Amino acid sequence: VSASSRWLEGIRKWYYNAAGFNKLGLMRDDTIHENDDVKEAIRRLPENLYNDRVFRIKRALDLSMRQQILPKEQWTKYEEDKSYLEPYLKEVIRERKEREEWAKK
Amino acid sequence: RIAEVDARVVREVCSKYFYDQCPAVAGFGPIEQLPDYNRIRSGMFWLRF
Amino acid sequence: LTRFLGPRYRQLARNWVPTASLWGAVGAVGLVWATDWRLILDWVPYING
Amino acid sequence: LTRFLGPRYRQLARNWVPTASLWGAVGAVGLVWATDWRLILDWVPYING
Amino acid sequence: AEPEHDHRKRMGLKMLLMMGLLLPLVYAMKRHKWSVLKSRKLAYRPPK
Amino acid sequence: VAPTLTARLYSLLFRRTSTFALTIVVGALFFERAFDQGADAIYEHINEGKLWKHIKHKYEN
Amino acid sequence: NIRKSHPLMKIVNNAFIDLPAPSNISSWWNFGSLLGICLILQILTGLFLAMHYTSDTTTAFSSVTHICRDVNYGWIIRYMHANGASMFFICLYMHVGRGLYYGSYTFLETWNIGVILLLTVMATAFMGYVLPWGQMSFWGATVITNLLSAIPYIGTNLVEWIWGGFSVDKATLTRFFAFHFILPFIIMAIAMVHLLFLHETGSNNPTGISSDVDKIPFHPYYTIKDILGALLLILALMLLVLFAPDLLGDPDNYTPANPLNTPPHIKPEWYFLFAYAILRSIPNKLGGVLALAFSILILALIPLLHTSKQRSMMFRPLSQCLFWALVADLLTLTWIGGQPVEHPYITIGQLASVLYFLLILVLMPTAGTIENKLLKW
Ligand SMILES: CCCCCCCCCCCCCCCC(=O)OC[C@H](COP(=O)(O)OCCN)OC(=O)CCCCCCCCCCCCCCC
Ligand SMILES: CCCCCCCCCCCCCCCCCC(=O)OC[C@H](COP(=O)(O)OCCN)OC(=O)CCCCCCCCCCCCC
Ligand SMILES: CCCCCCCCCCCCCC(=O)OC[C@H](COP(=O)(O)OCC[N+](C)(C)C)OC(=O)CCCCCCCCCCCCC
Ligand SMILES: CCCCCCCCCCCCCC(=O)OC[C@H](COP(=O)(O)OCC[N+](C)(C)C)OC(=O)CCCCCCCCCCCCC
Ligand code: HEM
Ligand code: HEM
Ligand SMILES: C[C@@]1(c2ccc(Oc3ccccc3)nc2)OC(=O)N(Nc2ccccc2)C1=O
Ligand SMILES: CCCCCC(=O)OC[C@H](COP(=O)([O-])OCCN)OC(=O)CCCCC
Ligand SMILES: CCCCCC(=O)OC[C@H](COP(=O)([O-])OCCN)OC(=O)CCCCC
Ligand SMILES: CCCCCC(=O)OC[C@H](COP(=O)([O-])OCCN)OC(=O)CCCCC
Ligand SMILES: [Cl-]
Repeated sequence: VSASSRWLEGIRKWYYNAAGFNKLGLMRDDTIHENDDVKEAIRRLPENLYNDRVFRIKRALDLSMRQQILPKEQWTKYEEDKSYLEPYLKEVIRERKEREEWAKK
Repeated sequence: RIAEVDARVVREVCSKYFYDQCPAVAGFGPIEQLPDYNRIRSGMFWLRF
Repeated sequence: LTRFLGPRYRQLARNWVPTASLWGAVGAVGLVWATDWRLILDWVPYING
Repeated sequence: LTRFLGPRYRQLARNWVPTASLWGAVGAVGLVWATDWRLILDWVPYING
Repeated sequence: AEPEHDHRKRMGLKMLLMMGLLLPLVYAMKRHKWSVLKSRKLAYRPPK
Repeated sequence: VAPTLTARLYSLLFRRTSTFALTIVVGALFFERAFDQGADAIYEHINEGKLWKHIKHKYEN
Repeated sequence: NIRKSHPLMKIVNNAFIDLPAPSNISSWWNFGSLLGICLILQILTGLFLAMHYTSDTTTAFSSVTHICRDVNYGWIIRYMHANGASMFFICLYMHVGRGLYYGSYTFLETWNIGVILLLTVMATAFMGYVLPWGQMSFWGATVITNLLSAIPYIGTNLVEWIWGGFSVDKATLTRFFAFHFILPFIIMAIAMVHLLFLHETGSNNPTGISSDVDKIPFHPYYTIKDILGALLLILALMLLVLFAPDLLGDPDNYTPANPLNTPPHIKPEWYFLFAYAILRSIPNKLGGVLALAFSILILALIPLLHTSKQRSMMFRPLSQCLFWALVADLLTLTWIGGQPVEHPYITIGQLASVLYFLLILVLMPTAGTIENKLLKW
């Protein structure tokens, strides 16, 4: 399934580098907008993933202050970006939709 | 040496080492409220003096 | 914002439609009264003066 | 308000009289400078123009 | 139509000269205070 | 002048806030006289013929 | 510690000294304080202009000339007030554009209070321009006030009620002076509620990511950064006042008002040209007046059109291009607004007006959705 799949993934990797959050050492889930679903998922993160999220964001804000980026060696590789928050967020959303479905009857 | 010390000696000796000098700060623990270094440095002089 | 489409929410709207209808009469009469709206007040019996 | 009459309070006043004297020079010069007080500035050497 | 012409040009000259002084000095005050942050270094040492 | 110039200015005038303020108010006094004097001399040099005070000699009375 | 406990200084401390602020807010966050500096500049200069101004139609023109000719340094105060108003609109549009780019509109109360501040400053500056009673002053008052005549079934009554007569006249100028005096003080009060709601959350930053992990005190970092920016605001103002005081004005305004003749080349101030261009691209009277109002009131809808799962455009290239297509499109409408209603400017202004609303309503929300799919979420 290489022909058509790799072209789509090729455009996604293009956009990933164009977005440029990897240039500050960040991962995709570090950039999501914090709404109530996201605050709960972050709350549910285990100790290590929470502490890693804190330092990466702190390192990126420090760079943004200095208008700098990391050296190219330290950029977040597209293939190594871990969606550590997505599974927690999916459950938080699934729970809220259950409440909403019960609130309808 | 202690008897030589009076209030003037303390004001002169302390100003020599404290007043408008850059301190070294070390913080450990829940230190979010630890003041910024500039604010600490500004605490080493008095605008009124 | 699809979550407000359900049997409970349409029972809730049905309970509050008599009240909202009446607050429309309050505002309508209040607007006609405060502005001396001749287009409507010519039809009221005793007001005609 | 007699409690401020004592040996410590007169040592404290003596420490701050050099500073208050200087803040009077700041205000005096600042008042003369801001108002272009000719009565005083005619005596300063280079200012005369 | 513009009697203030000459006086405004004299003021304009003084404004440019003072700004040429005050802009780099005030800029220097900003960088002086901010240097604490601009040269700060971070390190992450989590337990393993 | 073996001690640094900036070093001697600090010990004498900038250490205390009171003398740090006195040097400023006294500096603004002497700065105002010299700045206006030099600024006006430059505006007048560019416009040497044009100004009235350059023509007031014609109209003696 | 006494900065924190005094009932009055605690408000000042928690707003300008110990306020936690992001460590990485760029120069685009300087325009908030510059808007307050501008508001304080206009109040001071404006107040000193009211000490030598008369709202009589027969002497309003002459009282302004009396300021610029006989009052000691009255001219410099006068042109600071006029150019300060233009600097006010420079800061407004940058303040707004900052919030659109970086997603600061997600503070709904602060944003919506902001839209109110924009409209009142617009109303204030419009009435201010009517006071000197030049040609553009009078016909500016004529055109803009007549916009209410487009309101069906009550429009002429609202217009004649506002005018105090069957046309703009002495009664209209005297009341516009009273409104222009008081409306800035209401703006200052609304600007405090603007800041009140902001401090609930603190500031956004260029990354759109929460900055609670890295906060710095407002003092001394942003006190000195705001001081530096103010000196640059004064530089921008004094360049206009001291080297080009008529560059942003219209020469016809130096002729007294004449109700009998309208100038042929109507050109508003530069800060209204983009919206003036939107209105005339619609020949229908009511349609063009509604499009004018909606070109500004659409800001209240921007929070509802946010589709991206990221707050700031820093990491959104497709949105960035559409954002700058909106700035260049607004720059086009400003250009078309300053040209007469003739070929090809009529068609260009129509296409730019469609592109303005097309970008905000359709293209930019769709770009944010494409970006989400490209990141697989
Ligand atoms: C009650 C008082 C209310 C004041 C409210 C003011 C609001 C702030 C407006 C800012 C104006 C900028 C300076 C105008 C200069 C001018 O115009 O001065 C013209 C004079 C020459 O004048 P001269 O040639 O007659 O010779 C004078 C007779 N000896 O030299 C200048 O250019 C000095 C200005 C230097 C460049 C600007 C530096 C800006 C510093 C900001 C300080 C602001 C103080 C704030 C006061 C509230
Ligand atoms: C309303 C009527 C208006 C009429 C007047 C129209 C005239 C417009 C004239 C053009 C003005 C151009 C201003 C200068 C823009 C410079 C842009 C720039 O420097 O680059 C983009 C910059 C990139 O920075 P990031 O934050 O993405 O990442 C930084 C990482 N190093 O990202 C940024 O810095 C973007 C910040 C937001 C810029 C604000 C510009 C808004 C212009 C007005 C908008 C009006 C909306 C109603
Ligand atoms: C387009 C134009 C639209 C205008 C249309 C006209 C609208 C007229 C008002 C209608 C709304 C009346 C509702 C109302 O009365 O409630 C507010 C309070 C509570 O009344 P109360 O009797 O205490 O308890 C109500 C219980 N209930 C309903 C079960 C009987 O009742 C009150 O307190 C109201 C009476 C107090 C008057 C004093 C307050 C006014 C400001 C003071 C002015 C005088 C001093 C300067
Ligand atoms: C009757 C008339 C009376 C008037 C007489 C004139 C008085 C002149 C002022 C004298 C007071 C000076 C005291 C002073 O400088 O302290 C305040 C701060 C701190 O200075 P700093 O160097 O940071 O630390 C002082 C430490 N020391 C004393 C040991 C060296 O220093 C400062 O920050 C002051 C310089 C900052 C200028 C910017 C603030 C002004 C408002 C912004 C205007 C420009 C933008 C619109
Ligand atoms: C008289 C007019 C205004 C004044 C004096 C004013 C002042 C301020 C100040 C001081 C801040 C905080 C500092 C800063 O972000 O620069 C701020 C933030 C903000 N303003 Fe305004 N503002 C005005 C009008 C507006 C308008 C018209 C809008 C939008 C339609 C707006 C939207 C915002 C937003 C969203 C923020 C938060 C920015 C952030 O946290 O990144 N403001 N304003
Ligand atoms: C947000 C605040 C303000 C803005 C944006 C503003 C804007 C303007 C503008 C654009 C003009 C036209 C100037 C001209 O055509 O020459 C003007 C005139 C005037 N303004 Fe304001 N103004 C503000 C506040 C005030 C205040 C608070 C006062 C009085 C206390 C005031 C008093 C005057 C007077 C008397 C004039 C007529 C003199 C003249 O035309 O220069 N203004 N204003
Ligand atoms: C200063 C000015 C003004 C102020 C404020 C103002 O608000 C707005 C700014 C942007 C968007 C919406 C409103 N819109 C015009 O008032 C005035 O009469 N004209 N010129 C004029 C001449 C003929 C017709 C119309 C206007 C102006 O440009
Ligand atoms: C008439 C002037 C009254 C004094 C105001 C003043 O200077 O504020 C204090 C600070 C500097 O003192 P500090 O912050 O080092 O704290 C020292 C405490 N020991 O200065 C600033 O940078 C604040 C900016 C104020 C500009 C209006
Ligand atoms: C929103 C502000 C509305 C103020 C308009 C106004 O001046 O009202 C005058 C008319 C007078 O009634 P009319 O029978 O003369 O009719 C004369 C028609 N010109 O009263 C009305 O028609 C009130 C209409 C209220 C609609 C919101
Ligand atoms: C409190 C407000 C004071 C303002 C008074 C004022 O207008 O000052 C003018 C005089 C001018 O100096 P002079 O030598 O012409 O003297 C002329 C005498 N009329 O300057 C002064 O004398 C300043 C005096 C300050 C005392 C507080
Ligand atoms: Cl005029």
